[PDB]
Amino acid sequence: KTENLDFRLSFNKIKVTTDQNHFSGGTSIEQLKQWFGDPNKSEQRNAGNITLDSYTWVKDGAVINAQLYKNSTVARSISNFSFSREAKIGKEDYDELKIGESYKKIVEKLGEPDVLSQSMSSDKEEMQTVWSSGIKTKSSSATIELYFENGLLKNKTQKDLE
Repeated sequence: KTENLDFRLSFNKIKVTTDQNHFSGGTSIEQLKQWFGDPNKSEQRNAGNITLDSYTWVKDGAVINAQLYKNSTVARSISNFSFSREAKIGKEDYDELKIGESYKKIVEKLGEPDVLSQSMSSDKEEMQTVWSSGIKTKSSSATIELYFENGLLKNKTQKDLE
């Protein structure tokens, strides 16, 4: 049984805009508050004439952040969370991951990463993902971290798996 599971799963409801022209259609603050209640912290992040509204929620040490441009999410992250789940990912599954492989395909194969951070700009989208559970190996401490660009695998790393 995974503690804090609902907080993690609600994180999947947060959508980063895919509109590289005008950044529309990302999750709004009204939606975030429906799911998570009032944020623990918020701040306006200014750079030149671009302003993002950054909001952070904390629950049992897990931290969710969302950054919104004109009330549309452009970046999101969760930290300090792990699932309690069956060990299914082995060294062979890791070895099979190929540069250019889609995030969608990889989640079908490995299950959802424990934590991730995702952002976009008009030029590119990126995502960093960590699996800290669901790994079948000698060491209890094993992790897999995958970097994605534009929805596709760009780099893979592992600790204590092979």
